[PDB]
Amino acid sequence: MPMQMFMQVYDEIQMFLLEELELKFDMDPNRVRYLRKMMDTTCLGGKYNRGLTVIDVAESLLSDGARRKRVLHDACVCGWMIEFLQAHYLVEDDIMDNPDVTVQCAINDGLLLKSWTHMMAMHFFADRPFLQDLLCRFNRVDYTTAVGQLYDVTSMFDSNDFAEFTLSNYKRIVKYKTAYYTYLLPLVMGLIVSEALPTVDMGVTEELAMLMGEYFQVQDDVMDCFTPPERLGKVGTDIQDAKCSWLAVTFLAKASSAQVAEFKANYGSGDSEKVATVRRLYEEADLQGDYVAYEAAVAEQVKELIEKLRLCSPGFAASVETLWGKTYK
Amino acid sequence: MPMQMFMQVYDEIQMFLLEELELKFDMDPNRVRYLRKMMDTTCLGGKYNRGLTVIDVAESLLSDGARRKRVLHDACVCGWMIEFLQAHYLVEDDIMDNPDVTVQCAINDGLLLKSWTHMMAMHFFADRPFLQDLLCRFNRVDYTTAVGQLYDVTSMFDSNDFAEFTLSNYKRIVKYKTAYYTYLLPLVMGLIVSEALPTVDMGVTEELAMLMGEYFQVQDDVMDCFTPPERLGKVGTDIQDAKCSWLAVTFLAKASSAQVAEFKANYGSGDSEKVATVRRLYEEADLQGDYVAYEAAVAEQVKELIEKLRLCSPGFAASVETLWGKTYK
Ligand SMILES: O=C(O)Cc1csc2ccc(Cl)cc12
Ligand SMILES: O=C(O)Cc1csc2ccc(Cl)cc12
Repeated sequence: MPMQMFMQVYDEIQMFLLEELELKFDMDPNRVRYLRKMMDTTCLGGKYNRGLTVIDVAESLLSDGARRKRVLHDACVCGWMIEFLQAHYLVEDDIMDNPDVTVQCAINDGLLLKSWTHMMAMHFFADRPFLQDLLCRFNRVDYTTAVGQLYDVTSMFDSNDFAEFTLSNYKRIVKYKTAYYTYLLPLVMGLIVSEALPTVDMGVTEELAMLMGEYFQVQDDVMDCFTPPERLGKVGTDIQDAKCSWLAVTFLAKASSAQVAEFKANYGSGDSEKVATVRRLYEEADLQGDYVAYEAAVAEQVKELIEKLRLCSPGFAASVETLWGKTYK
Repeated sequence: MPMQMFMQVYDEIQMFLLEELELKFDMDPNRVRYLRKMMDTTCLGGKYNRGLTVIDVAESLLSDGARRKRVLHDACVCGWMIEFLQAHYLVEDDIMDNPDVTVQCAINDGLLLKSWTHMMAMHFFADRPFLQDLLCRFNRVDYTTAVGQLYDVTSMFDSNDFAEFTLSNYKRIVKYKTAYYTYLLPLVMGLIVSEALPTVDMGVTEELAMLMGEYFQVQDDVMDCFTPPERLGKVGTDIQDAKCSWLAVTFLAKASSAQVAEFKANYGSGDSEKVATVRRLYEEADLQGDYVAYEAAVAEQVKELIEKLRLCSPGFAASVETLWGKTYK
């Protein structure tokens, strides 16, 4: 039922958006069909982890028949707002590595996907008292993500270098770039639609979102480097891109002067042998052993904070538990 | 006083945004100074026609000393919201024609400039009852502009060609791509802050914005083709880019079969002689003569609609008159 409901609401949102363009924005059929296809290509095909989390939080916060169906429908629209926001970031990422009409159309896609999050909210929640708070929290999270993208993209530089290759800075990147929109926003949106936002300790929730985000990114960084492309589903480029990865920051705290010198001379290069030298350094430093322990300690902290949350918000803690299970898998 | 006030409020908005990043978003000084410079580079140096229009509308809608200073301050924040929105579109346009950290930073700039319009509104208008309506009208205008950009960029194609080279389609492009954010939005924002939105006939106002936008774009299209780069302040590329320009649509309605064939074989090419052949065709078709008459007829329509607006909204009509004078110049 969650996925079937989420897909039914997608059809409803899509039809509203496309009919609105046709009827109110003077759009010709050819462009309407082009936007239908673009929306499908960018918004469908994923696991819908962010979107489905909104639904799971709302269902749990049942602790009137008209109120239930409304809360679940609202959870679905909120879920598609995040899925469209994710679709917008991925398009922006695709421009970041690609009279060129394809580049013009990609920038346009980026702008429409973001505008669509506002359009679907302004319509489906038009009479809801939470509309203003929802829009403000969503916009603030969107800004946070762009800020996180700045921290990430400039980690190996000085915007106006391994100085920012620290665990505390790695955590700042993860929090802003990933954790706020991937873990915190779905949880918060599920709380907003349920009208149960002040009934939860936001501090413990924020802390949980940051911890789950960190667990996910450390695993993502390790997989980027060691999981082969056929198993990973993409080509891992963190070494070549000189990313501030969990592997790089952990390696620098335990490598010798000569090993650090060897790491510095081989990091951030496309050359196959330099990338392999970095992989060799990570392996020889027993980073895979340190990976297991780091993740286990984060897992212990997550498991503990859910209990503190369950003391005042029991239903919410079970939805945070399922969100965690999706990450820990 | 308007420009001095507008610049004073810029310093105030900038300081709030940058202090917020430092204090609430964990930003390091190096990145704060980098964003201060980027904000200055992208947001300052223009004529501030959109921003100053908001101020001019609010001053006029004076037909309590605490209310005046608030309305004028609000007009300034709204003006900077549009100037930042304009800055965001220009950055997006710069990406449209340019491990590349400059492209990553340009995309990031685009995203921050837009997010800043929301951040400054959410702060300065936090307790205002118009905040929700202002955000919704601004977001709807932003979407309209992205839609207009789609109509523009794909005018010479079929997104899934001279069929869309018509006066009615030219007007659809101008309305969505330019008129809504350049002429309608500054007028509407000046009305919102003054709490005088329902006291005006929106139909006549929308019609005026569309007409002024059209007058401006026809002149812009003619200047792009005939005004030399040292006088224009840029290199005119409409012919090379095969734009749906006022010159192209007017030429196609009056050219002979052989001349249309000659236009079709030479339009949309970078080759210097093909561009010159297009310029020769426009000249020989007496498009400069038709330009004068087209603009004069639009001017007559503008002058007439301001009178209808003055019947119910006198102060507003004088601000629409000054906005027109800035375009007619
Ligand atoms: O869905 C994604 O894009 C990434 C992802 C992989 S496991 C997991 C668990 C929870 C959330 Cl919110 C996201 C993810
Ligand atoms: O300011 C710009 O970017 C373009 C422009 C030139 S004359 C004029 C008059 C009114 C408005 Cl709103 C804009 C313009």
